[PDB]
Amino acid sequence: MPAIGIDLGTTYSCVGVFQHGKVEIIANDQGNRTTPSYVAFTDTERLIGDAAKNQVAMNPTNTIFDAKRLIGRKFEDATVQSDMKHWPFRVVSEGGKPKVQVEYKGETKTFFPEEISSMVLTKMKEIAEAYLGGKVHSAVITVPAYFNDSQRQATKDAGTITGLNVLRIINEPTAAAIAYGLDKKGCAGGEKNVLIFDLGGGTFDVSILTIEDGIFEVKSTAGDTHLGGEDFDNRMVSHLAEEFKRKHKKDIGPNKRAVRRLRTACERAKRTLSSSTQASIEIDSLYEGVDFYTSITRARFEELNADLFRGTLEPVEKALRDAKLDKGQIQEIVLVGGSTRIPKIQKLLQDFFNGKELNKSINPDEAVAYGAAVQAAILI
Ligand SMILES: Nc1ncnc2c1ncn2[C@@H]1O[C@H](COP(=O)(O)OP(=O)(O)O)[C@@H](O)[C@H]1O
Ligand SMILES: [Mg+2]
Repeated sequence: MPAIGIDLGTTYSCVGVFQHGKVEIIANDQGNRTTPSYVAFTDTERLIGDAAKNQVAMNPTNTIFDAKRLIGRKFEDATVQSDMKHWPFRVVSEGGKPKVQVEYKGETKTFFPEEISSMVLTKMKEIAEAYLGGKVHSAVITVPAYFNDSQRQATKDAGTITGLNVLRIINEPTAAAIAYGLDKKGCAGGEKNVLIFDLGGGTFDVSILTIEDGIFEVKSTAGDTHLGGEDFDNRMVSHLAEEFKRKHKKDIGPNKRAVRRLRTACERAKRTLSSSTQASIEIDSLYEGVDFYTSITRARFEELNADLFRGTLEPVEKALRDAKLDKGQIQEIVLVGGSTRIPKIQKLLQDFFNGKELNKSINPDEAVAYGAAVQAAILI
């Protein structure tokens, strides 16, 4: 039985396995190679993953996400208190630790962040067991490079609750570097600087690593923990909500379900705009029985996000400054995260790096799990 690599992500999680010399990223039971890091509770059910994310429109107060923003933190931490103001679910304090509060089968229940993340890990373990047959024993789990020991330990605790032997907790950018074999490339010293540009659903991370004799050293990190694909979706939502109001004289703003359904449609369209120059929006009965069918272009999407896309270069500059490197001293640039599929992002980054080709042959939203799966097989 092989060990698995799990990317336990802020917005999505991904599981891979290394068998017969190669990594397979494992599809879940809806056929998807990534699974939303979502857990929903009702009077009769606990849903995890696609099932949870797909019903958030109908169940916003008891659908938990963003547990990674709480894990290993204290309730009174400024980051926790700030994030709470933007979540539809309730967070409370128990012994100084944050817990999410939900209604579940006739009772108010509270869960530690590591309990929620354990539910997600159990789903990833179950996906892997459906794929492999039998029971999974061991896993490498990834975390952001900036995670402190409390955050790492709480992630380990989620693994323990799930019943996994956590072989190692490794950093996300290191996992990405491992996926590209950057620790097995070259023999002479020098010119071993890699920049990992990781733009996901909720966070943006730039990391510079130097890799000598198979030893990864994190030289610098930069980014924005509140910049990701969800923010690009929201720019579309504002734009298209204005359009619906203009065309149909109805303001969907006060209706949570309508806004959520438009947001889902926008995320779908956004993904399409990474490979096509136009995308359709088709929402039956968006508001008061009125359908919203429309079209959006890649160009318009880029305009709606022009500042956010261009702004990703600032953390790159900062990471370079902190590492005491010039952009010309980066030997490899690696794209990680689903949002790095956006053509304009790729173009801005490649232009910043003076035309240098980017590493993107591994699906960017799978690269962390891929490297975790490689490392798990190595650790046996
Ligand atoms: N083809 C695509 N084009 C643009 N954005 C995408 C595409 N595929 C996925 N995304 C976005 O990637 C984000 C999720 O990033 P991912 O790296 O998979 O998860 P996480 O950030 O949780 O690690 C979401 O905002 C999603 O909409
Ligand atoms: Mg990620």
